[PDB]
Amino acid sequence: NRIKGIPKLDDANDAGGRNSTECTLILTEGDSAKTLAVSGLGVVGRDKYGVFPLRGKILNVREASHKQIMENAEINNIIKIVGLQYKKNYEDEDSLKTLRYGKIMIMTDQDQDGSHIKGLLINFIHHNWPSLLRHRFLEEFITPIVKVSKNKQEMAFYSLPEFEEWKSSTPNHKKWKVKYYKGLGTSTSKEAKEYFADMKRHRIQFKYSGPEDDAAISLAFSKKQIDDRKEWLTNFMEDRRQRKLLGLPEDYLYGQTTTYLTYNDFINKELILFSNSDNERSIPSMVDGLKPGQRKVLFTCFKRNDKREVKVAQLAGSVAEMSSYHHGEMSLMMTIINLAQNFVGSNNLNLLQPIGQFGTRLHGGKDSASPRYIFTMLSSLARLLFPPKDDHTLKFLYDDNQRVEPEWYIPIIPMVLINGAEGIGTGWSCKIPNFDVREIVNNIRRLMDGEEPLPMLPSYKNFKGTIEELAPNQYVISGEVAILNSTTIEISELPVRTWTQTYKEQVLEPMLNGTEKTPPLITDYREYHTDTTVKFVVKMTEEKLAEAERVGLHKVFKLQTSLTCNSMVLFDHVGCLKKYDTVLDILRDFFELRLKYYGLRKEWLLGMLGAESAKLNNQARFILEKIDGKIIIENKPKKELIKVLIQRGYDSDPVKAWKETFNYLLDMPLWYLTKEKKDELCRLRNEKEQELDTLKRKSPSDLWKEDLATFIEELEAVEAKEKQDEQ
Amino acid sequence: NRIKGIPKLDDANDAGGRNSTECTLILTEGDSAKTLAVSGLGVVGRDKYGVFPLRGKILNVREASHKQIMENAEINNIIKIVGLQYKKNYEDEDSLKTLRYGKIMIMTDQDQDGSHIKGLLINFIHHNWPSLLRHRFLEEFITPIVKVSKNKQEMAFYSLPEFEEWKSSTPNHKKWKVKYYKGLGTSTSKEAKEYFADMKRHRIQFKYSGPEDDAAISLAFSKKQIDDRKEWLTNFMEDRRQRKLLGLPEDYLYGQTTTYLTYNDFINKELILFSNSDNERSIPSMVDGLKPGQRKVLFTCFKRNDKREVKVAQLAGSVAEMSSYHHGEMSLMMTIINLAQNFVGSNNLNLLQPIGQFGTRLHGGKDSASPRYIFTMLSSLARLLFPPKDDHTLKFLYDDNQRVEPEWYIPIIPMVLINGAEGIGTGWSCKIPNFDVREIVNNIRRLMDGEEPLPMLPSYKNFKGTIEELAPNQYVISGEVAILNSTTIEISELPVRTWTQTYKEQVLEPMLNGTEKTPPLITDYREYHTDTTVKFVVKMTEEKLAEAERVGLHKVFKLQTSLTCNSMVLFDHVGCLKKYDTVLDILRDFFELRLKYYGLRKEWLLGMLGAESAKLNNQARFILEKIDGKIIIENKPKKELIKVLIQRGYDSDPVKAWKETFNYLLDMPLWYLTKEKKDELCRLRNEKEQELDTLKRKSPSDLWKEDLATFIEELEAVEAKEKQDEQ
DNA sequence: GAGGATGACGATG
DNA sequence: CGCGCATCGTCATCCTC
DNA sequence: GAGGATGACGATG
DNA sequence: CGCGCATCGTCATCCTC
Ligand SMILES: [Mg+2]
Ligand SMILES: [Mg+2]
Ligand SMILES: [Mg+2]
Ligand SMILES: [Mg+2]
Repeated sequence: NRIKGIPKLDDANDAGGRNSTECTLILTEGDSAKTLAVSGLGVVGRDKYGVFPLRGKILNVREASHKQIMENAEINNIIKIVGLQYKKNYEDEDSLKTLRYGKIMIMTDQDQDGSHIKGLLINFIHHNWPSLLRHRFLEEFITPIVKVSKNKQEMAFYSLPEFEEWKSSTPNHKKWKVKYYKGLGTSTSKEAKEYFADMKRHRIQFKYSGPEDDAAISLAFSKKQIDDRKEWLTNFMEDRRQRKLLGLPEDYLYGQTTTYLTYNDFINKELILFSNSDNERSIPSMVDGLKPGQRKVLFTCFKRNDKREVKVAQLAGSVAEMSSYHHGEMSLMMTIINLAQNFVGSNNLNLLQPIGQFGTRLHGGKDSASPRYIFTMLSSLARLLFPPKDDHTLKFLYDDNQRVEPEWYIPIIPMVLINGAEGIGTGWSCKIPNFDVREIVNNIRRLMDGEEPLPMLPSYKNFKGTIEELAPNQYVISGEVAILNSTTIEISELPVRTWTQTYKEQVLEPMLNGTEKTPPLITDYREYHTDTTVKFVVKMTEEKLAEAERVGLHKVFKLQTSLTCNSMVLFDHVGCLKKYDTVLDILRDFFELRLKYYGLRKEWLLGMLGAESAKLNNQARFILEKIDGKIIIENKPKKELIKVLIQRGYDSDPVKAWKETFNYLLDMPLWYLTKEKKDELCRLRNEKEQELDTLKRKSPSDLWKEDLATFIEELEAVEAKEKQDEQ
Repeated sequence: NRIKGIPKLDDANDAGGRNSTECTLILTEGDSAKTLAVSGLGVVGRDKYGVFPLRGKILNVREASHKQIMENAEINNIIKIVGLQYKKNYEDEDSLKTLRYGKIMIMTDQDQDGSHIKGLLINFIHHNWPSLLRHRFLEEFITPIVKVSKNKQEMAFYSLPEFEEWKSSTPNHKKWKVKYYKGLGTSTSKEAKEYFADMKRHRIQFKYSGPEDDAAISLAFSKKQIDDRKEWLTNFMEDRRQRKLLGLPEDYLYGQTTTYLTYNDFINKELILFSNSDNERSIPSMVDGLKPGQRKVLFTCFKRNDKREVKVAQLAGSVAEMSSYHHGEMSLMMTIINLAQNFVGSNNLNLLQPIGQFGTRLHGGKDSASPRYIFTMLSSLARLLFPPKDDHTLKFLYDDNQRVEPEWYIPIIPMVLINGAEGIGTGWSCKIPNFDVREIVNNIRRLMDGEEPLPMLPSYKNFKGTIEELAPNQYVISGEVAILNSTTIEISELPVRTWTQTYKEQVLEPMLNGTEKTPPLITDYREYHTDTTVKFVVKMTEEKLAEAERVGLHKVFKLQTSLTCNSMVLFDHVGCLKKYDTVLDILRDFFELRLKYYGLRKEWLLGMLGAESAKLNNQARFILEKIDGKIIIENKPKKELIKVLIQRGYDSDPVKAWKETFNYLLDMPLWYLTKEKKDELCRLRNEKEQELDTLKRKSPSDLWKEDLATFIEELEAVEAKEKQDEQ
């Protein structure tokens, strides 16, 4: 038996015929993986091993429409390759002997998405044929995530925690050469043959040992066990949190050569990791409202003062480098474009400037130009909102061995609620609308003043239509429509997230030329739009128009978008995921944290100015001794210098200690060691002490006011400029 | 009349009905362009202007199969939008009044490809309806290529030569801010509205003024007038060459606001530019065998010593930056992967190392992994082949204001013939096979020695089959096939450029399951390949096998690839395009140029060592005067120093002049100004003079020998290592 | 058989 | 994750007459 | 009417 | 130059019963 449908199958010469139950199918993610397996099969052979590449994220068959399952080419391909039959139940040897292959070995990069791909496969097979899992039908081939070699002494690590542990355990680091393998494409064909040489260390057969697996699998992919996953993940986050505090290491898989892994083990030990990571990359943080990647871009932009405009692609490059971002430059540029966008319904306050074409309301930012043709920059408001001073309090992460972005940035206003937040993870989702900046300021000012905050209603920059609140967390958005004549009507605005094109297609054209079931509603329509505004003109029949009116134009022309924010799930500064029942809830938490961090900033300010005036004190003494002739140790032997210093009592350069030593002293008279200079210097030290005095006068809740004032003045400027430009 | 097929058409509200002959269609390259036009149409209106985006390189309808013309969705879309009918001839007002639009305005980036897109359109309309061109049916909207602004004083330039001329003409440069617009996506919507404001400066209607245009157009796109283009372009290259020598400027279009342009003007002034550029980017240079982009990557790699491996994507980044490469990072990475490839039939000598998966013989380098997962580096042989010393003689280009790669690199062996060369341009093509490196060396050694070169036969690294020469420039390549049994046969090797997959599909599977017309030839086949080698095993009928043998296995199993190199068109060091009738021809030209450049290198060596020993001479005098007490001007007033120096006669630091001043003198005694140091120094100067003496002993044709010897030793090493690794 | 359609090859849209 | 369209010149086939 | 299919939204393969 | 597949959780419709 030979398959002749799909050319991408390098079937096992023996598979299909006799002994087929002893042939395995390597399923690989991507084509290159397939090729790597092939490079590997030069060792084990081509009779008992076939190779086939998976496209990407396999379908979730557990809860998918029969149509979707059928239309799905890949699943069909797999069935065709293995000789599976949905209807047939494989509980018997005859059923087994039917299959063209004996086992299926899945190989994916030692990356969490990989765990996800494995999962989806297991879910597939499980949903479609419970019995097979028991039979030891599925196998996993694993390749090291990291390699450390030194002097022809190679050490391979298949877990990041395992490697971290090796580093924690063993000294003399910085001696070994370390290289990361973030994708099967990274390891050479040699390395591949080598892998396949040590087969036992890379082969992990999946063992069904009890019913827990059936539950565990369903826990992972059943579309009715969301809450189960919410708990399942909250547990994870919690155990993790507790492990962190205690300073305990976390347990890792694949530590040594382990023969088999239970489906339950896989799910709860490996798959859950992915899920949490998905969450971490999908759902933003209440503090900055930014997802890691966005935060990496922003951090990057901050890292370079970069006053001149920069080519997006280039910036993306530098970001990939500086921000130690590992998920490619495409997503990154996309992220940058997202950050820079400022069309109606997108961002109320864009941090990055769109110097060129970054997509319009026509196509929902999709119509944007090539990253290599467009330029960006930080907007003036950007650093105002993220004070240059605050980042002394931010905890910066050193993952990948390199200093990168913090865990969150501390904005003077809650950014989450001004640019909203949209995310899809595992067991969780996020939807937060935009809110007017002024109102935010006001409520922060109001709350700071010592008064309860005013209720806030979703606001979208440059949006003309109206937003009503039918209920708590339930709103309805309506675009503007005017009745010109009994023969003509005018659509001035559309609801948010309604794109001119999408509308033209989905709503108008169908009304223009009615479908088999219903007749046309309109006779013709003209459109005089722009990139920034919309304007349809629809001609109808006086009757049909009358009926439309009687029913409601906003309802007829689907100019009313309703949305309920019952999902507002965000990350706590501690890193835990909380779901916010109100906007004000968030606003409160933010206010609190921000205030505190103003406190800390103050402390930091006290630190600097103190180290300064103190350095000026130790500087001050030397001049007095020399001027006052109470100490003449100039040019005296260097040891005598130190000795006298330690005995004189005065401390060493304060600033170095503060950041965490005789340089200030070392500095020679240099034709400036006059008393009068002391007269100049005294002003400098006294000025430090005084600045501090004014600083002490300022309360944490008071500097905030300044920050806000500055922001607003700039803001007003910006808006003016923009409005004029529009004109 | 309204179009309801394609949603991407933003038809002109008036177009289709009455006055339609006054509505124009903006055809834009890319979607973003469309969007930009839209941003622009907020000024001119939506009644008389429709917008539709072109996919890319429009079809050449002049010589295309009816099937291709029909199947072609875009052309059909255009016809559907405008209301054209192939059969109908539009010579009459009634024919005109039929069309949904009056005029068609094409807008593309002020880039040569743009000129190409315009061309293809004109060709389309011309081929399909000669009459229309006369009617002033087609219009072009043009946007500045570069903008220079300073103090709210904007100046826009629509030609690169025009800008260059502005720079040549007007002083105080480096005062103005300059920004390049390499794509319509670069200019904002504001800038768009502004463009459309000054309509007359951007609108250029195409004027048919005589029959020359009909010839000129056909000259551009007729698939039977290749030679005509060869001449047409040789003229260009020549006029250009003459203009260059004389130091005359070149004439540019769009200089000022010019109302209309003749099709002949367009073709011969604008389109030809593109064609030559296509040639320049398509066809390599005989000297290095590298195309610009490749040369930019290589130059980049050379620019950074870069001993540690670098992530392809990253390298690509740095290349885009340093090499001032403007055509994106995709093509660039692809280029890098190409350079680094080393599978059978690819590169005999890969300059870059494939640290990871860069594609195999399975899929012709196509199966390669993601640029972000793979790493590269310069191979050890790489700089040996491009001596670090030679690049002092190379002319480096400063285009885009930044120092970039040279025009060619000077290899110790002709690289063109070792890695071959493949290109497709306009009016020209290029095909050069690979040749064995040793043989190259030998023939260079042989030619250098003073003897005529041995004939050379195409050689492909690690290729096992055989290459025969049926005639001059005509070869046939045969893979290895052995007859195991009367029931089994073995395919050991395939011809070059025959990929395991492509073969499996195109040749074997059809033989396995015969088509409606013919029956199967084989009963079954097994495959035990690797990434580096191929091995099929085919089972047949004794009869069918016998017949196959009687006919010839190599012929039956299409294991014989024939190829004729009658096209070997390359760029001369002067930059002109020459077609080489033999390989040896090339080899000769190369040898000559290389030798000469060894000469020059020698001269450069004389320059350096001379400036050195001379600097040591002027250094030497000072010590003698001080030691000899014939000059005691130490610490003497600085002017007296200079005065005495100029009067003493001895020259200033030679090295600075050589590159194209009292620093060597300035350097203080510093506790080393002893005579004995003079004793040490004298050895240093004498050593310079002696090194030179040995250098003079060496002839240009003699150092080459050294270079070659070094290369070979490394080469042998490399090959050994590789072979062992393979083992 | 001859003659016209075809397709890979590579840097581009 | 995957896929396809196009130009432009050779050159070797494959297919229809 | 209700109930199950559907699809956008966004960072990923 | 263009296009599409998939996961994962809400949430508002659209469609079939
Ligand atoms: Mg991966
Ligand atoms: Mg372009
Ligand atoms: Mg062709
Ligand atoms: Mg769904």
